[PDB]
Amino acid sequence: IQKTPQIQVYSRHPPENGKPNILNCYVTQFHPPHIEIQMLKNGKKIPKVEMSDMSFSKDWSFYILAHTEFTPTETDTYACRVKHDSMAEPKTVYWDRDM
Amino acid sequence: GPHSLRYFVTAVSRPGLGEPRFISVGYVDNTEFVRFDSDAENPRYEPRARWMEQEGPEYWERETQKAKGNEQSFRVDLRTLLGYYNQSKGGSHTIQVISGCEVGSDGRLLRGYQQYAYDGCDYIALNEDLKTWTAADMAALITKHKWEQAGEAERLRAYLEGTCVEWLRRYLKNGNATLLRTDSPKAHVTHHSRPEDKVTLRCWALGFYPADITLTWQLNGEELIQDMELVETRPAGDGTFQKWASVVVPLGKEQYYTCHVYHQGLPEPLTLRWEPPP
Amino acid sequence: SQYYYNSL
Repeated sequence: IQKTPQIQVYSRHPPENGKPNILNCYVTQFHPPHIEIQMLKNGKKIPKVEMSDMSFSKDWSFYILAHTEFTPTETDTYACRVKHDSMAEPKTVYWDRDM
Repeated sequence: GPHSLRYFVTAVSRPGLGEPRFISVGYVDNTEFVRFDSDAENPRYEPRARWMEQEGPEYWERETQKAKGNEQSFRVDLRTLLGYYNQSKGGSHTIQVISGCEVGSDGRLLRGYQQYAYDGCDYIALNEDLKTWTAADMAALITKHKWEQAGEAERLRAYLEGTCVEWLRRYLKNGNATLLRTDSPKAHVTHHSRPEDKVTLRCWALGFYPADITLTWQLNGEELIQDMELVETRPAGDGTFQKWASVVVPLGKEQYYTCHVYHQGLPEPLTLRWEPPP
Repeated sequence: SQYYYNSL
């Protein structure tokens, strides 16, 4: 029996167009621990994405923080795509500036 | 107040991808302070807080020898469980353990625990009495019988009541001044359109430490404990946390609502409302 | 200080 990852995509600081920032992809509530996480800009894989070490919570499920440096603009689209055995296809979650 | 020392341990088999991965992470008052990972070129416990840098080489050696020893013993355990559950050698499986002590302000043990999981489900646990075991399934009954015969609960209890408590005292001495830090949340309200004559007010709490926080919206002095959306509290990535709670309100009535932010770092809860730009 | 774990 497997647990499906919950995902949040969000900036470290309130985003201001033109100002360097960090985009986070926080992935939780998954088991088994093997997982594949990509961050995407305008549909294309972002090359330098850093990954926290993986940890787990008292319910046994794993969690990890992926992050990358970015400078937001009015029109650039960002997403986090997650591949896990609990899901039949990879899940893509889009960054919403307001969330 | 209360303190704790816990180790979270993971062993994951990887048939056809090499030896099982073994990770052990220690926490003081829920903060990571040591880590061992078998996938490093030279596996060793490493400090994960600056105040651990004080411990001399004999400490790191002793700790690392326990980790390497259990890495190998957990490798065997994974094979042992394949037999208990009649599973094939081709799949990946996980053993997880949470161990440790919570101590009160008086230095007495409040709770000692030793909880195992196999493939993310409860396997075996030490009872609150620190003397008996709870086996979650048939397989865990085999381990239980091995342990009751070995007098394992007594060895473990000694660790939980003695070793663990004493080392927690030592770590806190070195770490208290760092561990004590709390960052109170900074809050602001944002305004977003909804269809028709409604708007979303979103109350943000940023920059806070201990993750624990409560956000509420009120109309008058009554809490809107329904129709309010929120997110799970999340790391900013710099050691601080974020959360928000939103409500849908009538256009023109934004000033009738107030957000309440409750945190341990706040002497009194924050009160705020939507304010249009200066 | 890590506990030295028993076997399953």
